[PDB]
Amino acid sequence: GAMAPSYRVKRMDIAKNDEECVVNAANPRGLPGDGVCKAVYKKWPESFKNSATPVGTAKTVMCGTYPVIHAVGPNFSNYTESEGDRELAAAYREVAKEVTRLGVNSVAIPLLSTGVYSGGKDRLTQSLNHLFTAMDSTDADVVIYCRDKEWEKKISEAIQMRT
Ligand SMILES: CNCc1cnn(-c2ccccc2)c1
Ligand SMILES: [Cl-]
Ligand SMILES: [Cl-]
Repeated sequence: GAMAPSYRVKRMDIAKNDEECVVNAANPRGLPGDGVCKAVYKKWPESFKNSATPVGTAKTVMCGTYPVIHAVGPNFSNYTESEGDRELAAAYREVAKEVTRLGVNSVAIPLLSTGVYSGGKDRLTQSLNHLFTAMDSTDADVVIYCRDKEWEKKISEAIQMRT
């Protein structure tokens, strides 16, 4: 565990993270995909051996000794708002189980289902609150990675508001 477990946010490529493991915003078939998933495939391609896993689950594959936690959020194009919300919450609970099992002191995590799986909706608050619900009982330092300048400010505000 971290001595004073924290949340932080950085605006940069999660493939350049400074944490002990990474969460991939994976597809269920273990395909290279787009966005975060394509960057993770380019940096840790060995971690896509038998990485396929259902929606709402996380599966860890080692790249050398570096753990890649493949977390499959729902594609809100295909799910109802209600069912998608349940699967998005479930994916983050499985990430917390993996982070705990691995014994890491830090984890790099993207906001699941906020990009090409968002169904064209802004899901920053929905995805972030499911992240907190899952990770708050863990003692790893959590570093959230984003792309958008306005998202960085909104994530930073949500973190600071609970300190
Ligand atoms: C990196 N993608 C996250 C993101 C940024 N912006 N939005 C967004 C904003 C308004 C309406 C729909 C979607 C999602
Ligand atoms: Cl970058
Ligand atoms: Cl996404």
